[PDB]
Amino acid sequence: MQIFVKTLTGKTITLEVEPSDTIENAKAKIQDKEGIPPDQQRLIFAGKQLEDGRTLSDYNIQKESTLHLVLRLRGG
Repeated sequence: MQIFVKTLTGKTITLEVEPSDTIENAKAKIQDKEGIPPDQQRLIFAGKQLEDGRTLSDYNIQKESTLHLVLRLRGG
């Protein structure tokens, strides 16, 4: 399986995940691919602003799903 991640530049990235690993791995993967830190990277797939303790994985993300990559706080 695999998931798609869309950025603010349009370029879509392909991320591979499994129903056993946490979205944490996906975030780290994108960081090593784009060089963006986890602090300036936010994966959205249903909005949910400031959750009480829920995670993106709790949404049971499906395959071939479009993920929204948001950038919080820029350096340049």
